[PDB]
Amino acid sequence: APSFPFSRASGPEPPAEFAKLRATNPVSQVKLFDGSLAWLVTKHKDVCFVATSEKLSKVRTRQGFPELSASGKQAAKAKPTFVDMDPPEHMHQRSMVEPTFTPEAVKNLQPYIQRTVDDLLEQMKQKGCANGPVDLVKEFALPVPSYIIYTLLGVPFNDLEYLTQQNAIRTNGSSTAREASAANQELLDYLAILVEQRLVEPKDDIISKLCTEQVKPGNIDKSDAVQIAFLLLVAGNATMVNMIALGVATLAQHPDQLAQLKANPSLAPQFVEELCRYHTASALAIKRTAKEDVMIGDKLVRANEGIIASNQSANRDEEVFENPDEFNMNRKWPPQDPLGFGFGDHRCIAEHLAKAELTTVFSTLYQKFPDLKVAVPLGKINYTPLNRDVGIVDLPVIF
Ligand code: HEM
Repeated sequence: APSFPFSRASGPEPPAEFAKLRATNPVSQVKLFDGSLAWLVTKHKDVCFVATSEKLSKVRTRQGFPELSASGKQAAKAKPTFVDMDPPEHMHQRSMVEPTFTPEAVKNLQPYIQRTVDDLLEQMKQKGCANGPVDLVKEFALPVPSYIIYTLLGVPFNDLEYLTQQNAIRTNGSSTAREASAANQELLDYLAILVEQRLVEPKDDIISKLCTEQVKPGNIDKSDAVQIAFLLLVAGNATMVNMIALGVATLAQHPDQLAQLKANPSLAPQFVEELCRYHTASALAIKRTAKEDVMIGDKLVRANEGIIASNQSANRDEEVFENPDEFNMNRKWPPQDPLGFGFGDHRCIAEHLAKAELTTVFSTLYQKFPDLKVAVPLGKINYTPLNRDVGIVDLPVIF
């Protein structure tokens, strides 16, 4: 059994292993860092099965759970939030914060999302680049999702820049173990204060709603509110930043489609759909342990055995998406759901918000900067470690 996670073939490419597995061994065993084994699912149909099977669990205290790293095993000890819960606990807590993320709520949030993007682009414009290139990530990809989630949670405007920087340190590759944890602990400390404040004087934000609707009635306690808010912050920020960066690099990679997007920003929604399929920036979250024996394909996964379902591989499944390795914003979509945001009960709570942010970004970015260009040969782009989720660390641009 090969060691997993696999390493991406190249900077922007998915691991080479998946294609081969989908064709010759769709359901196989891989070896994890601690030597334990797990079943790796690579076909779209099987990934969907794993994501929805009631015979599988997300509880990490169950023996056999596929932890992919030393730290993962440690994190599994703390009290769990809905991300690691099975029904009915899962929705009992998730429904506590779902209102802000419904399709309707997000549609009503559009103007706010637009102004957040406009202001960041304007500040990046006046800041100019007359003395050289600027980092699109630091100046744009990072603050867009950061300010929005922080604002929705209840963070005041003046604290956004500092908190955005601290949250970045949390996952930054250059950060030392000490720097990462301190930034992490600091964010938790800040959230604790916000909860205390909103418990006293509630405002129109997520933290205040948890405080009034769950904490006060005694449904959850303060630390719970802090952890739930923390999850909403760290769960998808790094991914959002990587998706925006990856989007810009991809458009530079395919000039003709960038030409098309500029000419018709109305194509943004479909460009975002193809981007979330082509670049599956979160491919290691659909994990489970079998509660009882379950047959998947030609294999029998026995009780207490772990399973990793690659939504990244599923998104390149040639049986579902024709010419899967071709990025095409004008792609003819099949009836099957691309899985950039997972599937089933646990499907990304912020899928609609994430798409709205991305759609706003790519329907506006080139309108503001028609001549935006990556200020460095594409083959030299600084991507994330090949053994981690796909993404871009920094992206020098000129406009
Ligand atoms: C383009 C950006 C994003 C992508 C591609 C993405 C993708 C995903 C994926 C693959 C999952 C796993 C779903 C499953 O278990 O089947 C997930 C879960 C989750 N995401 Fe995101 N996400 C994004 C943005 C966000 C944002 C902005 C937030 C926060 C507001 C967020 C919050 C969460 C949470 C809390 C979960 C756990 C849901 C649950 O287990 O019930 N995501 N996301």
